[PDB]
Amino acid sequence: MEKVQYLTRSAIRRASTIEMPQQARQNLQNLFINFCLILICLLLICIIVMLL
Amino acid sequence: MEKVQYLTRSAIRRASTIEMPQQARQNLQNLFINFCLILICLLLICIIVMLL
Amino acid sequence: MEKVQYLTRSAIRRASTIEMPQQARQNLQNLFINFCLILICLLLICIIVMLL
Amino acid sequence: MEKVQYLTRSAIRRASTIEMPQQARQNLQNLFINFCLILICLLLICIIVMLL
Amino acid sequence: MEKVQYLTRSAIRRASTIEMPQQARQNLQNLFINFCLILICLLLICIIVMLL
Repeated sequence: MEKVQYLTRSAIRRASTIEMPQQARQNLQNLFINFCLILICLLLICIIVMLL
Repeated sequence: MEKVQYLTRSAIRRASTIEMPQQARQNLQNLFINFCLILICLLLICIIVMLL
Repeated sequence: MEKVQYLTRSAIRRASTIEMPQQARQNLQNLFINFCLILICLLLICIIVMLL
Repeated sequence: MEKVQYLTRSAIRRASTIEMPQQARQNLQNLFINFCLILICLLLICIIVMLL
Repeated sequence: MEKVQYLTRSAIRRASTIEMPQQARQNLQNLFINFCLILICLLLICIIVMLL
């Protein structure tokens, strides 16, 4: 129980996410669009591999 | 009638959309471009499934 | 002639385009990239239909 | 020689590129990303023509 | 050893990366998104070449 509580606290303690302050929504856009494009890039590679 | 009016008010009351103030059009861009990229990603998956 | 002049003025009067001031080039980017994506999204659908 | 020098000066004089000041890297992003998207759109049309 | 240390220092000395200050995360987005799109464009060309 206390171990779980500490584990949860430890997990949160371990967890950390940081982005630009002024350019926050810019960073969020980098985080979103690149992730999508990167997924597509990787997908196209699979399309290319299959096609090959 | 009054029920409909209240329902409309309740619907509006329930409705809520929020984005970054300074980075508003950035957030709108995140909202627009990611949605379109995400659609392409999903549509590439359809192509991939159909290819497979 | 005067009718054409008024028509031109009327057309200009009817014409109106507005975007965010501070986030102008952001809005222009939304206007440009989404249009390109959205076109491709629609063009992927054409490929999907043709694939189907 | 002097003609070439003047021609170089004239070429530079003719040459002119302008983008938003505050939204410079935004404009550069519009310039880069849209160009690449536009290329993909055109290249999808080539795929579509070839699909048909 | 000292040569390696100097080489490391020289490598760092040679190494240099610069982007817009205010439009930093914008520049990082240009750096990320264009790189992905450019890769996709190049990968579409591969698809086009194969298809042809």
